[PDB]
Amino acid sequence: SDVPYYMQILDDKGMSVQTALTWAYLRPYHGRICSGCHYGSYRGRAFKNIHAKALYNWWYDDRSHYDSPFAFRYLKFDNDGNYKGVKHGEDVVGPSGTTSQPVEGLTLDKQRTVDFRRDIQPILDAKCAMCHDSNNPPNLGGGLELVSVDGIAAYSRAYNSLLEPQRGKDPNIGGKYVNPSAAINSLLVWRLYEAELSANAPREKIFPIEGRLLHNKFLTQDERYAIVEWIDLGAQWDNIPGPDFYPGYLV
Amino acid sequence: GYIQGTHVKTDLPGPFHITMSPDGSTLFISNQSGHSVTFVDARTQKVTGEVAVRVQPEASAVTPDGAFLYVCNAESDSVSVVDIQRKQEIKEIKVGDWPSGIKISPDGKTAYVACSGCMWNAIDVIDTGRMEKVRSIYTSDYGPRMVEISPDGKTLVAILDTVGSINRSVDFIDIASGRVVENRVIHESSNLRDVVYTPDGKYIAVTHQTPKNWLPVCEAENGQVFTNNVTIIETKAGGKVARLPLDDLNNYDGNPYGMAMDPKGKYLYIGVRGMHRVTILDMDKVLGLVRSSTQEELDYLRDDLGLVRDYLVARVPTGLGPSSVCLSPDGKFCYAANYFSNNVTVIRTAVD
Ligand code: HEC
Ligand code: HEC
Ligand SMILES: [Ca+2]
Ligand SMILES: [Ca+2]
Ligand SMILES: [Cl-]
Ligand SMILES: [Mg+2]
Repeated sequence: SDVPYYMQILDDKGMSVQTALTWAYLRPYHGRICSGCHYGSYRGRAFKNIHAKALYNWWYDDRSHYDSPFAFRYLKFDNDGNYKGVKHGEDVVGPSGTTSQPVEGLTLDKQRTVDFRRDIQPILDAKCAMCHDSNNPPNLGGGLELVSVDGIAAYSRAYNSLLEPQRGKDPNIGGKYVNPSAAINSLLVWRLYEAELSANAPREKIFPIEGRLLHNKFLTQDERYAIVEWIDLGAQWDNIPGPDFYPGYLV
Repeated sequence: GYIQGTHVKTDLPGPFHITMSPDGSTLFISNQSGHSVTFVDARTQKVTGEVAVRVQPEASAVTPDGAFLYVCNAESDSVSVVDIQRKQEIKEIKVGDWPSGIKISPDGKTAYVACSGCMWNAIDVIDTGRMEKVRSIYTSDYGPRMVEISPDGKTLVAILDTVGSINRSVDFIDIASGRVVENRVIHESSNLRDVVYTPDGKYIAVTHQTPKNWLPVCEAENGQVFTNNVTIIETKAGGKVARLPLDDLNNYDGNPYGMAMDPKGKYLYIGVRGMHRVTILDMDKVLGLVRSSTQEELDYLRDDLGLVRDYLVARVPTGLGPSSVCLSPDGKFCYAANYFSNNVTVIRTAVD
């Protein structure tokens, strides 16, 4: 509470179908209800009468403030890569008995994010850069070495490649390989899962009929979903606030 | 001297071509109206002599050691051999019609001469030891303008500029074999003035124009009649042929002619004869565009009149009629030969 946040509804592969773009905040001990996902219950429409299963998971105990579960750190998937469930992290916790559920995700120090330099780039170096060089776009090689563009060196070759715009496409939607805050709309993810994930096609020619190579088995589930999370988060580069030890802009 | 195709005399040299010694100390200018070749010292930028050759030289090539200069005399239908140190022509070898260009093999043992006569298809080979014309390699069509030899020296490309043809092509020759392996057509092209190789030998650049012949002649806007283009061809088997624009919407490069390739393949230099300027392009952005685009997308991008600004480094003011350009071996200087102004423009490149 007392921190800015928003939400994303997810499908059975763990990808965001719709993102709520705004900043929501809860006061301490407060709780907030909404009929739907931008349904208009908080804008122009009356609350729809709905008998929900979640209502009984909220507060059922008189010795507690709230009996609702805290946000889980990780996910569990099956062998198919489909959603199995939710998974507890290391941050679990005076404390008193004022809630039934385990206390998770209240430590700001330990809150997890996906950083391109720390997380994604090593995966790219290990499983990708071998077959992707200047002669085979996108160019994922070069490691974390910064690339100067118009007199400014910020990011690496792989980041510059993956975030590249596409002709005839609104960059607010996405680029060639990446759609920020939609992984399901991203060509990169389309190829990593080797399937058509959404009803919005990134381009006209997606899967080559000649010389095609299946990319779905190159990564484990953790790596691939790390990329998914990275894209859904807005596909940043430096996700650690303030100057850090990881490669970046310096003068 | 005489103005080309005329009996009218002029005192002006009229430089048609330029090249440089592999050690970069000397420039050799072929004077079309002067019937001679001007020697210039690179460091002092001073004329160190003028060597008389046969009628109307349009081209010259230097031996790897730099002891000899092979000049193409177009009207004389011949090739002069010049001693560089003696500043004297020691022989005249006779070739097919209008040699428009000549180049020496990497080993320096062979010279290749493109015979550009409109009804002539030939590339004449010349042994440097015999100083004589061995045989002729017949191209796929008429009018080879210029040749170029690959860095590995096992392949020879020839631009065929063929009169009365909308589709003008490029021939690939196997030097050891001495025959045509493949012919690649540049669709809707005319006036191919040059061909160059990339240092890695994976691409060739060809300057030309795109006419719209099947359309009424009505306006000058949006390149309704002529557009000016540079084409990058991938030397691999089944490689892409990418026709790319040289023009802005309201600014066009008239009649692109001469080309100079950066030694490391960083930049491309294009003499623009009609617009009297040197167009410098970024070759990694160009080749980057070629690698990342399909054939369809490139074919659509040929008519994009805003596309140049992506890969365009500069357009540099020159004298009148810069028909030819050349580079120093370090690539820090570009020289452009100006016919009407009778001079050479010296340009400091982006390389540092
Ligand atoms: C060699 C075995 C490769 C490895 C390792 C990786 N990729 Fe690849 N990729 C390879 C080829 C031969 C091709 C050609 C086109 C095709 O679909 O087969 C590709 C293509 C891609 C693409 C599509 C590019 C486009 O259509 O514009 C993407 C997005 C891509 N590759 C990404 C990618 C990633 C993320 C990799 C690490 C898991 C990776 N590639 C490895 C060959 C090889
Ligand atoms: C699906 C994702 C959800 C859910 C679960 C909630 N909201 Fe709402 N929300 C959503 C969208 C797509 C948008 C607009 C995004 C955009 O315009 O780019 C919003 C917006 C808001 C706002 C801003 C004002 C407005 O647009 O009306 C507020 C405030 C807001 N949402 C509040 C809110 C509340 C109280 C919810 C109940 C838990 C809630 N959101 C859930 C989509 C989604
Ligand atoms: Ca930081
Ligand atoms: Ca003749
Ligand atoms: Cl709602
Ligand atoms: Mg008009």
